[PDB]
Amino acid sequence: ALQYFYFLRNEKDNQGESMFLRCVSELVIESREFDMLLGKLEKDGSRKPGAIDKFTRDTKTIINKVASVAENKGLFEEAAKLYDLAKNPDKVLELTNKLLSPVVSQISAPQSNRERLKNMALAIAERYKSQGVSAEKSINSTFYLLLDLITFFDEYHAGHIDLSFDVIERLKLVPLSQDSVEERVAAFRNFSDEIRHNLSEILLATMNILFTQYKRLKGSGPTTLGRPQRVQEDKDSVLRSQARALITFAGMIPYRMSGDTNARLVQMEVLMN
Amino acid sequence: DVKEKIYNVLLFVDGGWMVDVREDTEEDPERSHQMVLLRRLCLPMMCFLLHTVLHNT
Amino acid sequence: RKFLASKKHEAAKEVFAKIPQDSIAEIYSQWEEQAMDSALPAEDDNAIREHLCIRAYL
Repeated sequence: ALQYFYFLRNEKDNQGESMFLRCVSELVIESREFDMLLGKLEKDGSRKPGAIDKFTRDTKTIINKVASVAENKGLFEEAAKLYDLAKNPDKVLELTNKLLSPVVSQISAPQSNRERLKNMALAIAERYKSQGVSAEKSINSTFYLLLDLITFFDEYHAGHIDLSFDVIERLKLVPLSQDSVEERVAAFRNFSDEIRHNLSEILLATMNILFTQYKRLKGSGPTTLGRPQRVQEDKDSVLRSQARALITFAGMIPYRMSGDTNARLVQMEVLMN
Repeated sequence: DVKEKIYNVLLFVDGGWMVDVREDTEEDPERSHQMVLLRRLCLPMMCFLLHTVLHNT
Repeated sequence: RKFLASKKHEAAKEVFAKIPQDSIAEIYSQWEEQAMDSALPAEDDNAIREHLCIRAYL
């Protein structure tokens, strides 16, 4: 079919668009034979040429038009691979951040969109690390922060409360002390929208972690003859101080959280007092 | 305003918040169960929120 | 009731906002128009009361 459309190489429509470009764009989308027609990226990020590279030197304009038609049809994974083939790392991580953002806090289910998008992002991350490919520092920092947040929510949903706490402490996204609140509110202004959209769920998960550690401390009845009572009172005071820092932070951020989120944060603190 | 609005819940007229006054209808056991659960959920929470407001102020 | 039990307060407000503010007055008006000198059905009176409880809470 591509041999026949090459006769249209000099033909233009009434708008001046190339008829060859149009027919090839329809052909690639209908056949779904992207790697064969348009070529594929290797692990080094060299492009293996497709069938179309025989006919034109401007394969990049073709791949971008096909990618835009795939995006408009809702084929976002294929559109991301095609924009990447259009030699755009920056675009890969930008689109992957947009795709990961709504699924970060979700519970992992077998065959879920979250698990598929996570596995896609991990495969991109492993390959870009092995090839030494870096996008723009802003986009790249957002991408790895979304991956670390997926790990935080995996450990949280697995019930590994102490490991999920160590991850959120390392990420420095939320204040774990009253003194850190102003610094973190200032830092919040520099986060991307993809991270800001997840902040309500991060605060709820972090507050649930603190509340569950507090319940474990109170439910450990007095039957271990040998732990000094002062170390328990000090740890209770610290968890309540951390919980207060999260609420003070949630109230100071220039971001309108859901009314249910703020109500649940305050309700968990009242149950810790 | 918060104090007034939480008192309108805690002091809701004629037998209290989420309680039927008219018993001359068929019993919906699913509805009556859900209302009792919401009372156990919402009323302690409202009391703790009001305590928190009054204590911090 | 389901949204309140699930702590989805914003979803419960969105449902509450779908109900027109005149809905209670309209229920009384329609009952009066049916030429019934009787009190409202116990179901509808309890449903009005339940709605006012949810309003005060939201």
